[PDB]
Amino acid sequence: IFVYQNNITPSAMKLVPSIPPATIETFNEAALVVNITHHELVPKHIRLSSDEKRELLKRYRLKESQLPRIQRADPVALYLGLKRGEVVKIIRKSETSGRYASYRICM
Amino acid sequence: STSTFQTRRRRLKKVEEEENAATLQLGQEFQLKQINHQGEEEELIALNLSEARLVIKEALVERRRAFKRSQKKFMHSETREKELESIDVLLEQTTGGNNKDLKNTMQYLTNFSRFRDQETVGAVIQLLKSTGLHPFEVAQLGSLACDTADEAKTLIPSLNNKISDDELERILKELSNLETLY
Amino acid sequence: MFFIKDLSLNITLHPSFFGPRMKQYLKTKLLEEVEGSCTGKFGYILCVLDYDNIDIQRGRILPTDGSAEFNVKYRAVVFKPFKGEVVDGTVVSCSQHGFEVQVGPMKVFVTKHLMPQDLTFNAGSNPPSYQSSEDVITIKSRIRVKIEGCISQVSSIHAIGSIKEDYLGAI
Amino acid sequence: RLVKALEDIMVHYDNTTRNSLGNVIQFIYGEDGMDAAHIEKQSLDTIGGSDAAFEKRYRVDLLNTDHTLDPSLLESGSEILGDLKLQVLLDEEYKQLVKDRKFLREVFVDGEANWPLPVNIRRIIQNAQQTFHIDHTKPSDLTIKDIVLGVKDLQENLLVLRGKNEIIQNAQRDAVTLFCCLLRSRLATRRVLQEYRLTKQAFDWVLSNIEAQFLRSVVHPGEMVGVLAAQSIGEPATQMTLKKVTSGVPRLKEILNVAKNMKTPSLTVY
Amino acid sequence: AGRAALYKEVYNVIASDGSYVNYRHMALLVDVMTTQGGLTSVTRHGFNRSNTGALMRCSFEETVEILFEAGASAELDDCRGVSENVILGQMAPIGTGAFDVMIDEESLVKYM
Amino acid sequence: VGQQYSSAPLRTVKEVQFGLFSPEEVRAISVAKIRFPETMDETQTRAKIGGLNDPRLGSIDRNLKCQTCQEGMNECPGHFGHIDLAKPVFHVGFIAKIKKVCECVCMHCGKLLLDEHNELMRQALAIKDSKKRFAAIWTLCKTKMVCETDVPSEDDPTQLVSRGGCGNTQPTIRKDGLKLVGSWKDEPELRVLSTEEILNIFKHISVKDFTSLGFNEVFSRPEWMILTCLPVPPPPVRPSISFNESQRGEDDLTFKLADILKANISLETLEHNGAPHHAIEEAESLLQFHVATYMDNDIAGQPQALQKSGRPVKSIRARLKGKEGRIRGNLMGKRVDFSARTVISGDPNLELDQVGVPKSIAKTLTYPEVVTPYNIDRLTQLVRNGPNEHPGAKYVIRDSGDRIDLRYSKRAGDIQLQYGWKVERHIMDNDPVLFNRQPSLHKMSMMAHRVKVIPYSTFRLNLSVTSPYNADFDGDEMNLHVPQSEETRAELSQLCAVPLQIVSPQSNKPCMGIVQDTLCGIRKLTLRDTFIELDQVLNMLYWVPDWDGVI
Amino acid sequence: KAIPKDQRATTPYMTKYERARILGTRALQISMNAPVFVDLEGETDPLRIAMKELAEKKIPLVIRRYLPDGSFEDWSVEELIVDL
Amino acid sequence: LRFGEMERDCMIAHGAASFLKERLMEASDAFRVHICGICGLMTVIAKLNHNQFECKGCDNKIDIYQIHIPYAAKLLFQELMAMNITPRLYTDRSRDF
Ligand SMILES: [Zn+2]
Ligand SMILES: [Zn+2]
Repeated sequence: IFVYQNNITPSAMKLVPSIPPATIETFNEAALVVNITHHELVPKHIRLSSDEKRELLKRYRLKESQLPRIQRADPVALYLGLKRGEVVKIIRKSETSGRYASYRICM
Repeated sequence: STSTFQTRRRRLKKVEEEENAATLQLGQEFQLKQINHQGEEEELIALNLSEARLVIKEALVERRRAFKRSQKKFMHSETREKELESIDVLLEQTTGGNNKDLKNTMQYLTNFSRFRDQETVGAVIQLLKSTGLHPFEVAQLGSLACDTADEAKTLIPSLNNKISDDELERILKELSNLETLY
Repeated sequence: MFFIKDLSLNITLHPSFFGPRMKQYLKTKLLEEVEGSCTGKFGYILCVLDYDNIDIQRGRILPTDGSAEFNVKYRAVVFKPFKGEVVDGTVVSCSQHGFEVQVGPMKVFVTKHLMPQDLTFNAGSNPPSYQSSEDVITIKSRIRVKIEGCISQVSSIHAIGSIKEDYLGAI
Repeated sequence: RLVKALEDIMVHYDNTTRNSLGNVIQFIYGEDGMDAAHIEKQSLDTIGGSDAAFEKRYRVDLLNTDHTLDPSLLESGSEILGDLKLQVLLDEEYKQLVKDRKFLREVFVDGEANWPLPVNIRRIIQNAQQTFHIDHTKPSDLTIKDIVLGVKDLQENLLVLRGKNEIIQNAQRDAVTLFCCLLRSRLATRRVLQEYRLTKQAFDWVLSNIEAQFLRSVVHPGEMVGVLAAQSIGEPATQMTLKKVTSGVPRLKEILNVAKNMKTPSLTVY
Repeated sequence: AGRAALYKEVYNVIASDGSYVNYRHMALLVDVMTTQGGLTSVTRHGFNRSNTGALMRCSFEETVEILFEAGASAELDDCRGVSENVILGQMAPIGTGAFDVMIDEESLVKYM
Repeated sequence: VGQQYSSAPLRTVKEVQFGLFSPEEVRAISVAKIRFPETMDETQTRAKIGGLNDPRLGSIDRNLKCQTCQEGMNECPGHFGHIDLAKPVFHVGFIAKIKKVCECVCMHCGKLLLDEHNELMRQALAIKDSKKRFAAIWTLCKTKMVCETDVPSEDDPTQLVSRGGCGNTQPTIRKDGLKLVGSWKDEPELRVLSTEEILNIFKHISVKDFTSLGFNEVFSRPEWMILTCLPVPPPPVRPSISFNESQRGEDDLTFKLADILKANISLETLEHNGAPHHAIEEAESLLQFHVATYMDNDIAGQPQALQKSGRPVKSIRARLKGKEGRIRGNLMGKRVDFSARTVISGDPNLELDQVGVPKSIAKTLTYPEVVTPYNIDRLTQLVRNGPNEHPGAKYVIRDSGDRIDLRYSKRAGDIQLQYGWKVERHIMDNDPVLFNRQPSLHKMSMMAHRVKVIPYSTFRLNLSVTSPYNADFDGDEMNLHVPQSEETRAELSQLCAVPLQIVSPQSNKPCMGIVQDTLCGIRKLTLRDTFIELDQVLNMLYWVPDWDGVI
Repeated sequence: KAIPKDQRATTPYMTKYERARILGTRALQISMNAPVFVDLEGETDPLRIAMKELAEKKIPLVIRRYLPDGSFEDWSVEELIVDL
Repeated sequence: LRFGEMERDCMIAHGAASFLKERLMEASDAFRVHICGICGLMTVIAKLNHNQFECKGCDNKIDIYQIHIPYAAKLLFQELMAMNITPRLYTDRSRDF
């Protein structure tokens, strides 16, 4: 994880996806001043083990594509650093039934 | 129609329908690897006459029976020319009576037949089934008289290289030996 | 050559017969629209085996009328000749253009010119025949033919066969 | 549009809400699996009211001359005062009604207590009342176990989803949660005996009813909820016949179009 | 969080008129408009581009234009869509048709 | 439906495979040579020439013949015809792509313009979705304007690897009317891209190239977006209209084909006669035109192909365009039988779930009942009664699929019914029906009611069930539909009946109430102030039909 | 694919759509001279006989319940509880 | 009278499957066409009499189906074909799911 101030050089950024497995991410100061996850609206998410996932499917008899998705750039997706394929469990409050469990795969 | 155990995914262009010949290339519906209802694989079913005569008889009979289980509410005798009558009956009982085909199949099947004992026909089978030969052969062989390997390997060209003349000849020897009399 | 192929059929049953012994009626109708049928892909449906253990499965009710539809999975003895198949039968008809042999439920015909040479055709015979040095072929005589080609048609299958090869002729 | 946009959506046998592809949209129709039809505004008493009143109403302490059930209510009243093995059930019950509180106050911040929910309990009892001519004079005949141990066994049979595993039998507890709070709320020992003098009969009945009246409010796998939802909105959007912001029909148009340049952009910061 | 907003906003458009609509509905809609990924608009430019078969999107705003590009890229249609069946004259998989009905011949005996 | 039985098994459509027609198939399928443009008059003699419509296609004049297919008019769908073009033409709607494809592949050797080699490319060849795997590739090749011969592999940009050959520059392209043009770059080179050319470059494109681009080897090869053989919709798609005999009545379509045909022959007779080289491509545009307008007429390239009298011309497309047409106005919604409409009025004497059907209509509308021992009697009575008295019927139908018209038939009063036969009878008291008021935007805009045959001419519905339909009696009309299958009704009475609609889910509360008089009045009658004396109290009691007779 | 009568997971109860359709379907047949498995207490309206067969749970039908992925579960009018 | 989009949308709402089909078919269009089990088109030359069936081109005689569909739809298709687009009608699903 690297933290740039005003910005990085477009000549630089194109050097992150050049040493796999290893992964890198880029964050601007101004976007980390406030934790977006603390906002009244944004409910809490959770990463699912490649085990917990292969289960979510088998229990709902779902194909990967029939699952509700989240953006690879989606704010919260970055706060946890998802990877194309990683599923998230979204647990929020409900005026119909206290808690509702939901899932968001990534794309 | 009468559908057939496998759904060949026809993708518009239905063209290639090969030749039917004693090159053992029979319609797609008769490869040697067909599917049983239970969902299993099973060798083709090759019936040589007088073996068919028995299988057709077998059911036509067990039919008459279960055809009376509901109406309430190895030898025989030289039934030749005797069998012509004894069958016409089994029919005028358990047949469509408009199955002129079956009638004619029973005559032929019973006139040209070569075995009367489900025991004799049993050996016929226990014998040829050691060849590794393909079912259509292991049938033409059973219902076709043959003295020489030539009368054979010629009226059944699909054999030509799959078996030495000598062997195919012993089998032919043991055929006319078992060939029930009349 | 005769076969035992695993088939299946679809019968639409009117509610009328939704009786106590339905199974019975089905089977019976199976046998009406099968035994004696003919296709180029199956040949001759001659006889349904194991009458008893015929699988009916659960049939579904259509959706405008009450007729139900069951996929009857059965098994039977079929027989469909081929080109290059060797079979022998009983002659039936015999004319100037040849004689027709009857192999089983089918009828194979042999062209005069598809026979040999030394064999001529005697018209002034009764019953009609074909004479040779030593061979005599007519009505009831048994022959062994080699099926050269097949032709499917309506509810039958005819075919031409020769007796001009070896180990072919009368018996 | 609204309609063409949701035709294909309906509740499938697994109790999920999907469209024509198979794409889940809601894993439980309405985040609760209840058919809107079977629902009424009830009140979650547990929420509103001073921390004081709460105690005087739901608290029971069998180890105290002034906080125990006066034997004038329970048949086995005098022989209870003190019993320590009961005070644990009794205390479990309370440390729960307590959790319920906070939980609710974490969901409905407003303090609003009236919400739509399945099974009208208020009335389910009302009947029990005059159905057994319960007299407010003589005492009940409920073991404290009878109560607290049936209310629990009740929640157990309020099934929405039926799965045979964990991931499923877990969504279960969830889709119910809100209901139970109301449930535990209305079937609290004190209440059950001091407010509505139910006998064992009354009670065991009130219980049967709730379970079945609930299993009725479930949603039927078949409902073409998509269309429904659409109409339910577009409909009252026609009866719209028209403090200074874009509001109403022209607005709803804006929204559905996911328009970038809304006439009024505002934004409230606290 | 967005969903939560989209909903919240929409709810305010129905309440400003003193009318009441049960969550579930605006909820469902808000959801449909959000699962996919971000904000999918209820319009010819959105939900009518999704993986849904042709014939269904056919019945809305682009018809022919949509059909053309269907035989072009040889699309395949499931006929699981409401519309689909309606166009074919078939009983669609909807309420009354979310299942099949059969004659259990077995139980059709103990009944006599 | 249709009548006449067929030994053909019967199934439901399960999948729909969208393809493009291969001139080859188009031919195969057809049964019409379609060489002449005329209609019939074999020298005025009436019939049809083996030219247009019926060189064996469907038919007219109420005459069996449909390629012996007999059956006649009703039951003989059309039988497509074809008509070999003179020179390949564009496909008005595909032009948009035919272009984009070329900008995607270069001519001469016809092959992609970016292989696994270019990296930005791989990431595109993975996007599983012909609809995006294409709008991606294109965006990466619309710019490349040189069919590269060598590119820097996964190693050194120093080392240059070799692939396909022919660096013949790639021309950018623009759309001018119904033709494609491009320049080749000192100074440009502008030439017209002949259809005959495009076709080729496509024909040569690779199998894995098709697919890489949003296509399909079996159902839709690009080389097909270009027409060479044109299918010819049979009469029923473009039927006529006869004013008995010696007149005309031809359909708009049957003309643009007539046109296309003319414009096709004129061409041909030029490539085999005095062919002034480039005085031909002036009549090849005409074809490209017609064979284009026939399908579409609302293009930006102005000319509407106005047909004599300035009437627009109905392009096939136009027939399907939203609303009032096929898809939306024929398939997604239809006119239907067994339906009535009139004016509605209140009648505080009907149960909620009923609805007053005027005798006039009850006698018009019918229900197909099937003769059964349970009814036989009742039924024969209705049949005896005739189609004029009310409780009666107006059509008996036996197994032999024949209609006995009760109002005529010398056997009117005769007839013995037969179990199995059906008896179209009159709608009767309590036949469930679907009632409704447009605009329909509620489950409830349509509910089922109990039919109650009444005199006078107006559907009489109960008051409280008013607000759901949202109706007033100020002259508002309503529609009534009548079920038909014993199971059909079932669906109405079990899910659509009004009593079930009482509590609306659209707002988890009841949706019918009590209004006007009943409301206003119900209050007055309540007040402490309000007292009622015996003489009346008694009548009032009497009115509540379920009164237990306990004053 | 099918599913064992055990491991069953659907709703033990009959859905309105089901019942609705069963009665209809059943009527249709009864109305077609299909055999009636109950004593007609004198009834003569199919959908009414159907309502009867359905209360003595003597309707020989089976409701196959397809799932989103294709597999199904089979319940009998017998089993299925009828609250409504 | 009219049973259009809106009135349909309600029947779908009601979940009244069969009744919908009924208004849509048996009480309006309804038509019986034939298909090729090979190339999903109306090509087939059904002589409902001598049972002959054929379909030269995809050339058949054996694999043939019969389906009931709203005439309007038939026409939808024919019209499409005339625009060179092919609507394949297949009676079995091979794509699974
Ligand atoms: Zn014809
Ligand atoms: Zn090139």
